[PDB]
Amino acid sequence: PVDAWIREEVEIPEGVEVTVEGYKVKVKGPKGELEREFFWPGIQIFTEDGNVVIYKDFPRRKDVAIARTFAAHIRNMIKGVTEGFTYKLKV
RNA sequence: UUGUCCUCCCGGGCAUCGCCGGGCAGCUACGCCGCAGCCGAUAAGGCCUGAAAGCAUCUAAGGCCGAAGCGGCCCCCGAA
Repeated sequence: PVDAWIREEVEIPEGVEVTVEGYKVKVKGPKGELEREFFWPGIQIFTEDGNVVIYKDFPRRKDVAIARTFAAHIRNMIKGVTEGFTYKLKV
């Protein structure tokens, strides 16, 4: 164990709604709605106040990496449902 | 058609089917007819998202494509 516990928080903007039904996180916003299944043994995802919390007790290196990856993915979901993503290519 | 025998003529036996030329049915090949490129997952390899490691990163979790090779379509045997 690298720490007693790991807690990661993702802020929820006013226009964004986030729900957690088990291991599946659903993010709904003005521009659409997405759902993704974030699973990893011992990692719990829930909501507190205006934040999404990814929490685990006595995490290891891989556990910390997975938690940070999940936080990044959820933040990407929020950004996509808020403003969206644009990619550019040139011929 | 050659030698010989049945006396000669017709018609026959033997000589590798006596030897020689042609030969339908049958069997044959030297002859003739038939033999799919589509889907699914992958190896090597090419990428997307993403942290550990506030950045970067195809990889750790996750996703896409990708071989005459693997599974099926197909052919043959198949109620002990």
